[PDB]
Amino acid sequence: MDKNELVQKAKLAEQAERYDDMAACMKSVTEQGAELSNEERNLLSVAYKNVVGARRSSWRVVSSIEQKTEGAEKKQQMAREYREKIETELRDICNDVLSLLEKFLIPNASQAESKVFYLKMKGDYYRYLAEVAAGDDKKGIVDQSQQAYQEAFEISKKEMQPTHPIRLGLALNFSVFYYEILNSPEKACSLAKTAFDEAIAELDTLSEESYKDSTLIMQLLRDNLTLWTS
Amino acid sequence: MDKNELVQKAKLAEQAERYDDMAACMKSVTEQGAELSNEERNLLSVAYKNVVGARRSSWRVVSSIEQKTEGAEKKQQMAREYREKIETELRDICNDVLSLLEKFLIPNASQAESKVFYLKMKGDYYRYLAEVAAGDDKKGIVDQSQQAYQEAFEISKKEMQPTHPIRLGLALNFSVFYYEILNSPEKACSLAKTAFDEAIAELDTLSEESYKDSTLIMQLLRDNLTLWTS
Amino acid sequence: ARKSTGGK
Amino acid sequence: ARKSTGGK
Repeated sequence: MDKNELVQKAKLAEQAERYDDMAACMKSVTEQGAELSNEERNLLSVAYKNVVGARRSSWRVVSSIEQKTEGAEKKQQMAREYREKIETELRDICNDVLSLLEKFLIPNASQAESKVFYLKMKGDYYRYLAEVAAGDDKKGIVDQSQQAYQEAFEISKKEMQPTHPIRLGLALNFSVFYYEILNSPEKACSLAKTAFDEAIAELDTLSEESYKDSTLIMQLLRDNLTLWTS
Repeated sequence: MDKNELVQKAKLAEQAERYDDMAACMKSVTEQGAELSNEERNLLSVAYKNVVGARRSSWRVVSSIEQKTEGAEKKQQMAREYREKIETELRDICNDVLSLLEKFLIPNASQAESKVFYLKMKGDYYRYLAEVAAGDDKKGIVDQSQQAYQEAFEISKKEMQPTHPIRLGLALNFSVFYYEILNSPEKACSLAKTAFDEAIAELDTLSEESYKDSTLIMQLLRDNLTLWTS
Repeated sequence: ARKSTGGK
Repeated sequence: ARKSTGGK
């Protein structure tokens, strides 16, 4: 199979809700070396988001049965071994994505939009490992996550409007990173309240093909605010 | 791992919504030879239900894009190949289950309840192949589906109350078999109106451990009736 | 759509 | 629960 068929095969997989399938497809596309199109770059983002999401789900659930079974020795051993199992899978999936971003996506971003998007992806995927690390390793990969987000946050502010969906998105997550990982609520609030307030102040910069997305992410940001103050 | 651990490992997989894992777990249990307990029997029914269901889902969806892309030659070839891929998958899953019923579950049913259950399962799983067969092969596997259901339907009426959930369940599906496979709406309605009306007539026979299930299936039956007459 | 044991 | 890009 060539590029055009793989994109199509990936678009079917998505309809079929078969994300490991949709995934591998893009993984091939990416490995061929050529820089991804906006369309192509999202199929990859969605595929992996989907693959990784199910594991983080599986994990969260099993993880919080370990706690419940405090006191049930034989049950909790069962959980821990299964947890580790899921935790492994999860970690391969992250390594994949991050190793794809190192070879191909990042060094190839001829454009600010590309760079910010794939740097956010880096930040995101380390973040996912930080949910699940690990002691000793945690500190290192928290930093790796922080610096990717940082670069991207600065490159976004310099090159993109406050109403750009990628810049709004990046904020939402970076915020979450400061909240759940660095355990720093007020920073997290501050950062999200800025991204929101600056986009609210600039509503007329909304290009037609994304006023929905920017809008959504704006609602998402104010939600986090509502919850983190509650 | 021994039996007691596998049951528990399976029960976690179910929590983790990871049905391939839940599945293989029971597949082991069943292969050890001992007759399954009511709890163990259902873990297997649910495991496989979920495993098969995802692929019948992905199938239906892709299958229905083949149609849509009538006229788009290159798109439709892509769908057909992916369809066949899913169809393959689905067929192993059915073989598996059916081959597990042949060695183990059926010959071991020391009790009517077991026999009905596992025979319905047979009827069900061939049905799933009938959705997807095949020309030539269709005829044969439609029949194998029919006769499993038949035996089961007869053994149920002899041994079980109308308000037994397995007897209600069996009717629901056998009905659907008549409707969608044998393409015989009249019989399908008749069969389901009987199962319903006989259970409605006898509401006081509901053991407490199942009045919810019986009840539910009863609603499902009348639903099908509502739809098939509409 | 119809309702079967294998349903939703 | 909080909402990230990766939700839900």
